[PDB]
Amino acid sequence: TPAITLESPDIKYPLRLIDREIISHDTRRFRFALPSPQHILGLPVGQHIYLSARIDGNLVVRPYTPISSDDDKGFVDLVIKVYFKDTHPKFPAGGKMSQYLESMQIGDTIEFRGPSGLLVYQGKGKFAIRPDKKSNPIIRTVKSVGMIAGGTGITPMLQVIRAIMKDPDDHTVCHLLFANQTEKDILLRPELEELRNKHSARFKLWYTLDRAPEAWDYGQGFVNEEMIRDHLPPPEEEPLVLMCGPPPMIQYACLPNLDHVGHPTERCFVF
Ligand SMILES: Cc1cc2nc3c(=O)[nH]c(=O)nc-3n(C[C@H](O)[C@H](O)[C@H](O)COP(=O)(O)OP(=O)(O)OC[C@H]3O[C@@H](n4cnc5c(N)ncnc54)[C@H](O)[C@@H]3O)c2cc1C
Repeated sequence: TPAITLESPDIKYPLRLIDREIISHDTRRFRFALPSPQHILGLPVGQHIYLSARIDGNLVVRPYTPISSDDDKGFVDLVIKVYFKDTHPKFPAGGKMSQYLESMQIGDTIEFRGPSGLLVYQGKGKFAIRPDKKSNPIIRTVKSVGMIAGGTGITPMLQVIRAIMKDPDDHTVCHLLFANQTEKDILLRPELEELRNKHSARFKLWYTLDRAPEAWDYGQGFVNEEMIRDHLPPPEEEPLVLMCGPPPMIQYACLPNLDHVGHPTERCFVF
């Protein structure tokens, strides 16, 4: 009988930072305390939360999908990539929210709001997808799910992958195509490969890198038509195709190539 954190979609909940673990040069795991050790977040699979803060005199809000689930009591874990200032020539200021998180000290609060998102996984292949906030969800059961992720776009995918895999009577097959800049930028790799080794019948996994290392058994370059053809389920299976990554990745690498392969837009969803 766990108390729920996100009781109302219109309340901001200030949660305290209680751990900070360095994952890579620019990525971290941040753990926040829920209101009590017995609370759960209350975040339906397929949905995300928003973080909000006053940054440079304006309210800034950004979506994040936790790596924790409603099974976890008393905490929420976020994996965050920091866009550092004075690093990119065309973006000297860096990223607003990610750097706010980066500067947070133990005990500092940040406000959570949700749940949010047009898609909810209802289990055993069933997805409930609203065309917009104001409309009812369309219910469609699928045998397989294609997933294309770039960078932190992995988190909405992992959330769904984990939900499917932990249900032994969920026979949905997930095919993930995961793109990153360099090998060191592949987030949650041990977790993904642990799941693939355990659930290989239901989980297919493929990587591509903008720049690959000398020893590399996967893809290199940008996501393209052949990669989607070979590493996502065929259009005949009528899969749902999920996408999360930088908007230009969706626009140039994903949409046109899904069109080539023959996945119709009505069976595609961008987180
Ligand atoms: C459903 C969903 C789930 C998400 N889950 C996560 C998650 O789990 N973890 C996570 O970290 N993010 C996640 N994101 C992305 C997140 O919402 C933000 O887009 C991200 O944190 C960057 O926001 P920001 O305010 O820090 O940067 P912004 O202020 O929005 O600016 C960052 C943008 O400016 C440019 N830029 C600025 N600085 C740099 C730099 N140093 N190097 C290169 N480019 C730069 C880039 O184009 C970048 O896209 C998710 C997004 C969605 C839609």
